Amino acid sequence: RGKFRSLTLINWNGFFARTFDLDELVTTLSGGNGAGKSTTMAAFVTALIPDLTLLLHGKLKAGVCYSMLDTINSRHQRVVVGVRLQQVAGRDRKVDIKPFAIQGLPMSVQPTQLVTETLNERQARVLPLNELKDKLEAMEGVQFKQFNSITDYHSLMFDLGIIARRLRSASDRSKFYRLIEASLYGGISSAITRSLRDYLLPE
Repeated sequence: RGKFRSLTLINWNGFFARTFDLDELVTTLSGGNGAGKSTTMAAFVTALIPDLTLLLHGKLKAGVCYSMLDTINSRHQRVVVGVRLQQVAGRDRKVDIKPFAIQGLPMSVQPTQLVTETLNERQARVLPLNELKDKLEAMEGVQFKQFNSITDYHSLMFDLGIIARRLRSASDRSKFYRLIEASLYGGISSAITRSLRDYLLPE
Protein backbone atom coordinates (compact mmCIF):
# COMPACT_ATOMS: atom_id res chain seq x y z
CA ARG A 1 0.00 0.00 0.00
CA GLY A 2 0.99 3.65 -0.45
CA LYS A 3 2.13 6.15 2.20
CA PHE A 4 0.53 9.58 2.72
CA ARG A 5 3.37 11.92 3.67
CA SER A 6 1.90 15.38 4.10
CA LEU A 7 -0.44 18.21 3.19
CA THR A 8 1.39 21.49 2.63
CA LEU A 9 -0.26 24.93 2.51
CA ILE A 10 1.74 27.82 1.15
CA ASN A 11 0.41 31.35 1.56
CA TRP A 12 -3.10 30.39 2.66
CA ASN A 13 -4.92 32.77 4.97
CA GLY A 14 -3.61 31.72 8.38
CA PHE A 15 -0.84 29.46 7.05
CA PHE A 16 2.05 31.04 5.16
CA ALA A 17 3.92 27.78 5.24
CA ARG A 18 2.42 24.85 7.11
CA THR A 19 2.92 21.13 6.55
CA PHE A 20 0.68 18.52 8.17
CA ASP A 21 1.68 14.87 8.23
CA LEU A 22 -0.98 12.15 8.45
CA ASP A 23 -1.38 12.28 12.23
CA GLU A 24 -1.62 16.05 12.26
CA LEU A 25 -3.96 16.18 9.25
CA VAL A 26 -6.36 13.67 10.83
CA THR A 27 -6.13 15.37 14.21
CA THR A 28 -6.80 18.83 12.71
CA LEU A 29 -9.70 17.67 10.54
CA SER A 30 -11.28 15.83 13.49
CA GLY A 31 -10.96 18.48 16.18
CA GLY A 32 -12.43 21.94 16.73
CA ASN A 33 -14.63 23.47 14.01
CA GLY A 34 -12.92 26.88 13.67
CA ALA A 35 -11.13 28.61 10.80
CA GLY A 36 -7.97 26.48 10.95
CA LYS A 37 -9.82 23.22 10.34
CA SER A 38 -11.94 24.81 7.64
CA THR A 39 -8.96 26.33 5.83
CA THR A 40 -7.04 23.04 5.99
CA MET A 41 -9.89 21.01 4.52
CA ALA A 42 -10.27 23.48 1.68
CA ALA A 43 -6.57 23.08 0.90
CA PHE A 44 -6.80 19.31 1.10
CA VAL A 45 -9.94 19.01 -1.01
CA THR A 46 -8.68 21.57 -3.55
CA ALA A 47 -5.46 19.67 -4.19
CA LEU A 48 -7.39 16.41 -4.63
CA ILE A 49 -10.24 17.78 -6.77
CA PRO A 50 -9.08 21.10 -8.30
CA ASP A 51 -12.49 21.91 -9.73
CA LEU A 52 -13.94 25.34 -9.02
CA THR A 53 -17.35 23.98 -9.98
CA LEU A 54 -17.33 21.49 -7.11
CA LEU A 55 -16.20 23.57 -4.16
CA LEU A 56 -12.11 29.96 -1.72
CA HIS A 57 -10.89 33.51 -2.23
CA GLY A 58 -10.99 34.56 1.43
CA LYS A 59 -9.15 31.39 2.37
CA LEU A 60 -6.07 32.53 0.44
CA LYS A 61 -3.74 35.52 0.59
CA ALA A 62 -2.68 37.81 -2.25
CA GLY A 63 -0.01 36.37 -4.54
CA VAL A 64 1.12 32.80 -5.23
CA CYS A 65 -0.38 30.09 -3.04
CA TYR A 66 0.14 26.33 -3.09
CA SER A 67 -1.63 23.33 -1.67
CA MET A 68 0.38 20.15 -2.03
CA LEU A 69 -0.03 16.45 -1.30
CA ASP A 70 3.31 14.73 -0.69
CA THR A 71 3.05 10.98 -1.13
CA ILE A 72 4.81 7.66 -1.72
CA ASN A 73 2.97 5.01 -3.71
CA SER A 74 3.00 1.23 -3.18
CA ARG A 75 5.76 1.08 -5.78
CA HIS A 76 7.80 3.16 -3.31
CA GLN A 77 7.86 6.14 -5.64
CA ARG A 78 7.46 9.62 -4.13
CA VAL A 79 4.84 11.67 -5.92
CA VAL A 80 3.96 15.23 -5.07
CA VAL A 81 0.64 16.34 -6.46
CA GLY A 82 -0.85 19.81 -6.08
CA VAL A 83 -2.20 23.15 -7.22
CA ARG A 84 -0.98 26.72 -7.46
CA LEU A 85 -3.87 29.02 -6.42
CA GLN A 86 -4.07 32.76 -7.19
CA GLN A 87 -6.49 35.60 -6.42
CA VAL A 88 -7.03 37.35 -9.78
CA ALA A 89 -7.31 41.07 -10.56
CA GLY A 90 -10.91 42.23 -10.06
CA ARG A 91 -10.92 40.39 -6.76
CA ASP A 92 -13.19 39.05 -4.02
CA ARG A 93 -14.30 36.20 -6.23
CA LYS A 94 -11.81 35.19 -8.90
CA VAL A 95 -9.27 32.51 -7.98
CA ASP A 96 -7.08 30.88 -10.62
CA ILE A 97 -5.90 27.30 -10.00
CA LYS A 98 -3.40 25.16 -11.89
CA PRO A 99 -2.76 21.49 -11.01
CA PHE A 100 0.70 19.94 -11.27
CA ALA A 101 2.61 16.78 -10.50
CA ILE A 102 6.23 16.08 -9.65
CA GLN A 103 7.98 12.74 -9.97
CA GLY A 104 11.49 11.80 -8.95
CA LEU A 105 11.89 14.63 -6.43
CA PRO A 106 14.69 13.72 -3.99
CA MET A 107 13.72 13.32 -0.35
CA SER A 108 16.22 16.01 0.55
CA VAL A 109 13.67 18.44 -0.91
CA GLN A 110 10.67 19.22 1.30
CA PRO A 111 7.55 20.80 -0.30
CA THR A 112 7.90 24.09 1.59
CA GLN A 113 11.52 24.50 0.51
CA LEU A 114 10.61 23.25 -2.95
CA VAL A 115 8.13 26.03 -3.61
CA THR A 116 9.93 28.85 -1.68
CA GLU A 117 13.18 30.83 -1.91
CA THR A 118 14.94 32.26 1.15
CA LEU A 119 18.01 34.20 0.11
CA ASN A 120 20.52 34.77 2.90
CA GLU A 121 19.63 38.41 3.44
CA ARG A 122 16.11 38.10 2.04
CA GLN A 123 12.77 37.02 3.50
CA ALA A 124 10.94 33.94 2.20
CA ARG A 125 9.30 34.38 -1.17
CA VAL A 126 6.93 32.04 -2.98
CA LEU A 127 7.95 30.99 -6.49
CA PRO A 128 5.36 31.28 -9.25
CA LEU A 129 4.75 28.13 -11.37
CA ASN A 130 7.17 29.22 -14.10
CA GLU A 131 10.10 29.52 -11.69
CA LEU A 132 9.16 26.21 -10.04
CA LYS A 133 9.22 24.58 -13.51
CA ASP A 134 12.67 25.91 -14.32
CA LYS A 135 13.93 24.92 -10.87
CA LEU A 136 12.73 21.31 -11.32
CA GLU A 137 14.01 21.11 -14.92
CA ALA A 138 17.50 21.67 -13.53
CA MET A 139 17.19 18.57 -11.34
CA GLU A 140 18.22 15.28 -12.86
CA GLY A 141 15.44 12.68 -12.97
CA VAL A 142 12.70 15.01 -11.81
CA GLN A 143 9.62 15.12 -14.02
CA PHE A 144 7.23 18.02 -13.69
CA LYS A 145 3.83 18.47 -15.39
CA GLN A 146 1.20 21.19 -15.18
CA PHE A 147 -2.30 20.50 -16.38
CA ASN A 148 -4.95 22.47 -18.19
CA SER A 149 -7.30 19.52 -18.00
CA ILE A 150 -8.46 18.34 -14.55
CA THR A 151 -9.08 14.98 -16.21
CA ASP A 152 -5.39 14.76 -17.15
CA TYR A 153 -4.31 15.61 -13.61
CA HIS A 154 -6.56 12.86 -12.32
CA SER A 155 -5.35 10.41 -15.02
CA LEU A 156 -1.74 10.76 -13.97
CA MET A 157 -2.77 10.39 -10.33
CA PHE A 158 -4.51 7.13 -11.15
CA ASP A 159 -1.59 5.85 -13.20
CA LEU A 160 0.83 6.77 -10.42
CA GLY A 161 -1.11 4.98 -7.69
CA ILE A 162 -2.16 8.14 -5.84
CA ILE A 163 -5.93 7.76 -6.28
CA ALA A 164 -7.83 4.46 -6.14
CA ARG A 165 -10.47 5.25 -8.75
CA ARG A 166 -10.47 6.88 -12.17
CA LEU A 167 -12.15 10.26 -12.35
CA ARG A 168 -13.03 10.71 -16.03
CA SER A 169 -15.84 13.30 -15.95
CA ALA A 170 -17.22 16.13 -13.85
CA SER A 171 -19.85 13.70 -12.62
CA ASP A 172 -17.13 11.32 -11.43
CA ARG A 173 -15.59 14.23 -9.55
CA SER A 174 -18.90 15.29 -7.96
CA LYS A 175 -19.42 11.76 -6.67
CA PHE A 176 -15.82 11.50 -5.37
CA TYR A 177 -16.13 14.94 -3.84
CA ARG A 178 -19.25 13.91 -1.95
CA LEU A 179 -17.50 10.74 -0.74
CA ILE A 180 -14.50 12.67 0.60
CA GLU A 181 -16.84 15.15 2.27
CA ALA A 182 -18.98 12.53 4.02
CA SER A 183 -15.75 11.21 5.53
CA LEU A 184 -14.07 14.52 6.34
CA TYR A 185 -17.00 16.06 8.19
CA GLY A 186 -18.24 14.67 11.49
CA GLY A 187 -15.29 14.91 13.86
CA ILE A 188 -14.58 11.16 13.77
CA SER A 189 -10.85 10.57 13.48
CA SER A 190 -10.99 6.97 12.28
CA ALA A 191 -13.38 7.89 9.48
CA ILE A 192 -10.73 10.28 8.16
CA THR A 193 -7.93 7.75 8.40
CA ARG A 194 -10.28 5.23 6.78
CA SER A 195 -11.13 7.45 3.82
CA LEU A 196 -7.52 8.46 3.10
CA ARG A 197 -6.66 4.76 3.28
CA ASP A 198 -9.34 3.53 0.91
CA TYR A 199 -9.53 6.45 -1.49
CA LEU A 200 -5.83 7.20 -1.87
CA LEU A 201 -2.56 5.29 -2.37
CA PRO A 202 -4.10 1.87 -3.24
CA GLU A 203 -2.79 -1.63 -3.88
